[PDB]
Amino acid sequence: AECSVDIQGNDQMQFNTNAITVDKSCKQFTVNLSHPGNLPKNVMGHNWVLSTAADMQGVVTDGMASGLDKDYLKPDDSRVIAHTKLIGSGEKDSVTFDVSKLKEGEQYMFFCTFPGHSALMKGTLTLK
Amino acid sequence: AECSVDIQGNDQMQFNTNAITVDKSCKQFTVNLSHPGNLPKNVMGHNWVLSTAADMQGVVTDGMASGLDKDYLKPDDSRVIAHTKLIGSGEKDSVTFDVSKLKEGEQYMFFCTFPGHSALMKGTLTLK
Amino acid sequence: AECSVDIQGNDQMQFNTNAITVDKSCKQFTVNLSHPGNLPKNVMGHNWVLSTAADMQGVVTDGMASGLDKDYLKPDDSRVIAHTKLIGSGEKDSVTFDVSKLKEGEQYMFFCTFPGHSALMKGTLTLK
Amino acid sequence: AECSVDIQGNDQMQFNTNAITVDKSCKQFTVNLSHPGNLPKNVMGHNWVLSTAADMQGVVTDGMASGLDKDYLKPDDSRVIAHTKLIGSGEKDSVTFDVSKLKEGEQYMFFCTFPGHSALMKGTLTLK
Ligand SMILES: [Cu+2]
Ligand SMILES: [Cu+2]
Ligand SMILES: [Cu+2]
Ligand SMILES: [Cu+2]
Repeated sequence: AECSVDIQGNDQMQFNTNAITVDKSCKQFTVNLSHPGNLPKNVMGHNWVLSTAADMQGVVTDGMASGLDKDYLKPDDSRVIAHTKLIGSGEKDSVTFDVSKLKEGEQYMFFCTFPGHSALMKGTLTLK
Repeated sequence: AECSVDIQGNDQMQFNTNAITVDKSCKQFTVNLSHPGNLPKNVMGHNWVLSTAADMQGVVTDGMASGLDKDYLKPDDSRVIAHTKLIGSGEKDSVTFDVSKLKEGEQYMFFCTFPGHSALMKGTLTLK
Repeated sequence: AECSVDIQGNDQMQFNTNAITVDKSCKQFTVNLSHPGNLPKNVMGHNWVLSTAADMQGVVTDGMASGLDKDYLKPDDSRVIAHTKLIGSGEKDSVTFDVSKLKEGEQYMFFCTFPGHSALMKGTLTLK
Repeated sequence: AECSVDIQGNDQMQFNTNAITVDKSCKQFTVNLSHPGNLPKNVMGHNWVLSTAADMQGVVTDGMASGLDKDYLKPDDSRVIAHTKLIGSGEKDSVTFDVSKLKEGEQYMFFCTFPGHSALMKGTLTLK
């Protein structure tokens, strides 16, 4: 903890948390994502992507259209504040982003953009 | 035919389609919604609401807040392009709207605003 | 219609129906499955598999263990009343089964066995 | 904590955990469910129900058909190992059950039976 959180995406298309809080004193924040399941990336890949709650749907829709090879994210999507790579069973990836990119009193969402996963794999992030 | 679509929302909280293409030649377009289930409106009510993808989240959140009596939609919400009433088991409702309200290049989303249903009851609509 | 149904599974990991009624006057019933999406079989393949509600979990878990080469279905699983092949984008398949293999008073479920899909891709089949 | 777990069901149809482990040395185990949301029971009611993974579908289908007044659970359902009542905003309920009712090498699932919630509100319970 302290300017970091560890999150897991499993073979049941679930993240193990629905809410992340970022302490306003952190200059940067790190998310460390792992996949504890046994299914591969092409079947059950997960990423953790952060955007405003208003932008989540356009990011998910354009992410599906970019496809597989682009980790289901539009290249240089300006609405994505930070994201990991798409990972499979046994893998891990971290992303560190500057907390100054987040406003107090704005709602943010984290989600996975693998096709169909965002319906269940999503949660809120808020500054504290 | 052609400028209309029949959509069902059932007791599994799912629509029977997640993509609607509106033909550029239609002067108007009709959505015919029915609820083939057995559950009452106060527990599994569904409506079909249209907005841009960017506005979806605000419409769902203010909708949730307006309550069952307002069909979970903010009264006179300017972000709502077109909508049906909230219907329960065995009911039907239709909405016809002007296609000039849509423009090519914009991403639209249709969804249900009953609390929690948009997680699964959502789809894209595009003018082609 | 009546002694056959057309079903589709899409890129949003959803079937277009979650309840099928088989008329007792049908001696045989045909299910025609299509995949109207763009994702390939190994990422978003779908099949239509029928069993009793009590055997669905067993069929899904062992199906998952059999892998893609087995269309995610255990070879000669006796709990499966009928099934299609696993199809990907733009493919289709059909299966016909005898209605006397069904009895009134028993709960049946149709579902997809591609890993993770059964949570949303499932529905009831009832003999009426 | 020791032989007990605290779990929350929110307005986004999410449990705050998706995996419960019960230690074999516990003579009994307690689940304390709360609803930190603002939506009422008819809209977003949640309960915690435990059965084998095999029986979950039967419990969910029959639960749906029992009605709001029956807390969407079939009265005296033999397949339910333990359950809470259906609670709404600001409510709380607990269930303590005998760990002798669980056997090793059997898969258990906990889920909510409010219509449409089990697709998202479900997790595994394991005896170690
Ligand atoms: Cu994912
Ligand atoms: Cu709805
Ligand atoms: Cu599938
Ligand atoms: Cu619930």
